Amino acid sequence: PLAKDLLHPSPEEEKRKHKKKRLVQSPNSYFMDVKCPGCYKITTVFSHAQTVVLCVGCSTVLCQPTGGKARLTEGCSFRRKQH
Amino acid sequence: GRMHAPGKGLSQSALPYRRSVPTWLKLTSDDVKEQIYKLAKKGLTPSQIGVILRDSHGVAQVRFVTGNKILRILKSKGLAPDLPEDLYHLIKKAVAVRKHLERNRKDKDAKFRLILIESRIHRLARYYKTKRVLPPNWKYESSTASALV
Amino acid sequence: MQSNAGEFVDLYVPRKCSASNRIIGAKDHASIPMNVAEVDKVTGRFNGQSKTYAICGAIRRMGESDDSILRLAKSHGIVSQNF
Amino acid sequence: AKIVKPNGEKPDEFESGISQALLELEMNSDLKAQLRELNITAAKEIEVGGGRKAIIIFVPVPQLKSFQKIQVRLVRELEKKFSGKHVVFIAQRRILPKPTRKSKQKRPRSRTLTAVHDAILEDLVFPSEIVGKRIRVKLDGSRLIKVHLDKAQQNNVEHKVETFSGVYKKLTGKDVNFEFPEFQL
Amino acid sequence: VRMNVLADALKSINNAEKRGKRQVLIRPCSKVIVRFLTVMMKHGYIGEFEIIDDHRAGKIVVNLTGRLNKCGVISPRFDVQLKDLEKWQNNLLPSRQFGFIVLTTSAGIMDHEEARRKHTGGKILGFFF
RNA sequence: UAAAGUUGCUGCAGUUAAAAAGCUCGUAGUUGGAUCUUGGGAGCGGCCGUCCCCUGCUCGGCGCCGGCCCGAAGCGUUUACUUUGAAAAAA
Repeated sequence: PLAKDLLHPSPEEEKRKHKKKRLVQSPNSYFMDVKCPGCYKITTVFSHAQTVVLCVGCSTVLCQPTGGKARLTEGCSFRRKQH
Repeated sequence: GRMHAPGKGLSQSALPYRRSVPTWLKLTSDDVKEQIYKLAKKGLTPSQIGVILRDSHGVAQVRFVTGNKILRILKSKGLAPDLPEDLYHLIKKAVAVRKHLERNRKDKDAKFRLILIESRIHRLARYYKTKRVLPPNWKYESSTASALV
Repeated sequence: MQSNAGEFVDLYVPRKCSASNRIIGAKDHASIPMNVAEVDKVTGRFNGQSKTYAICGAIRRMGESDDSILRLAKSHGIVSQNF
Repeated sequence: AKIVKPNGEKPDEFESGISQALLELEMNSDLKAQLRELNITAAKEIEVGGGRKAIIIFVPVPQLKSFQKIQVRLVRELEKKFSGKHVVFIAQRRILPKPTRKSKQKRPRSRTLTAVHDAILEDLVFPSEIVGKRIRVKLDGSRLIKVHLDKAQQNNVEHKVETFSGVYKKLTGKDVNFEFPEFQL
Repeated sequence: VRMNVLADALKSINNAEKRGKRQVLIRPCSKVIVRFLTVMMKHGYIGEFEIIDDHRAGKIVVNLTGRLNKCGVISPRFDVQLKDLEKWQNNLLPSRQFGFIVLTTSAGIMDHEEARRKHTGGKILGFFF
């Protein structure tokens, strides 16, 4: 295909492409409102956490570090937040 | 590509276009700076401070919340260590390899990887001397490199 | 191709590919001037007037000749903008 | 009044009348404690395209962030006090010329032409933050900046787009269009 | 590493023209890249391009026509007096009828023909025909 | 000397014709990312093209009731670059 609209790519194409290689450089990570069932409050966890995220006074461990997107403990709900 | 490896990796972070603080984050610049001072005094590095912050305190960048970056915040109060933390970790790695070579004289690949870490230290050493954050009469001395943890 | 007086001096004005704007040599034997028939929009019949698109051999062996005619017909109101 | 010019010169009754209007919003309305400390430098009225007028109120830079917390609510009161006018807030940013061969300290990049022109553009739109700049260079050489604004606070700010073009056109001389990209965020 | 940014950009739009692409992305945006392109645009060789600001070095998308035969850089930026400019346009342009040699002068980045008018030599950036 | 693009700055070669160090580090050498003045005010010709402008602080002359308008010497980042000027024996 000769005539590609490089000005205006479809969102499907930029969601596919590497974060650095997009028309405008955009991260694939995000922050998320995470809450454990014991404690009241909601901690903001980073998707690719890479640390053992504890709640206040260690009510429980929330997020265990992995290769990429860090796994949340079984019983901990999350909502990804945007602006 | 990499400095002392044939690797040609494209693994860096990608900051978002918008430099604005988000809606959800209510933390004042002072509160973040007071938390940075609480983390730095606990025996932590600007690399580690930035991680511990952006994991469990929902802070994208310190430079976006505050006006300034983390080593500059430690420096302005007087908590930043004498020699930079990236040159610290290279010297620390070099000491650990040169400690490994005290028993394993046959390990020619460790000796080769030492000459690479040596070369990276001398290369930062000369950089930090041009930017005047190291004194010019400083030297990576393998005798007194073990003296510096 | 005027001289100083204004006389058109070269012996023929060569065609030029409608896709790439690259001139078509006297011996580019893979060229194609394709005539697309027009329509009386109420009836749907051949008028007698037709649109003429030229393509150089280079694009034809490149395999981009169909997508070029597709854009040229869409950019002529023949093919639907929707498509 | 709250009209505090840096020079030793008086305003017109226009700018003092705006400072009177913000003294009325201090003394009468609820937002009094968050307007005592807040002060205003200058203001202007410009003819924007069509049969509309655009009113622009300049602000000191260090108090601008305190004005950012009280922007849209205070715009509402000025939107119902001046009937058929769009009110917008720019920080009066001091600008230094390029140090030439002919012509003292280092010129800070905050006080430069581009940083101020981009900070003015950032502050024209408080409810919407800028999501992408696309500078078209047209066939005659003349530029056209295309600011892509957020889908959040679209309807709140979309009517002021026709104003914003004219307000930026006056201060910089840069013909700017504003769009709303749908597909990223 | 990347050293001449203008070089990368000109070769990139050259390789895009040769293939017959209608528009090309040139990844690092300089000031010198925009000036070169505006000079090519004013002589009709390219269409209306546009720069893409990420809060870094920007990108440019250029709308290519099929008019640009070649677009080249000269590295290093040799320093050209008015006397020498004829000997550069003799060995770097196809004809004396068309083709241009863009050079950064004190006046600004412009073609050899405007450099002759203004009576100002400067450093050669590249050429296009 | 040209021919010799068979010494290659212009301008050559190095998979197999002669040719890339066994490999890596490395000091001189060489080359080094983006980014810091722009929009205008004024006139002529038939929207466009050329022209005028975007630093201050001793003595004077278009003068005015110590100041302002104007000129002169001096102070005003460093080069490289380019343009002009001075100067440089003839043959």
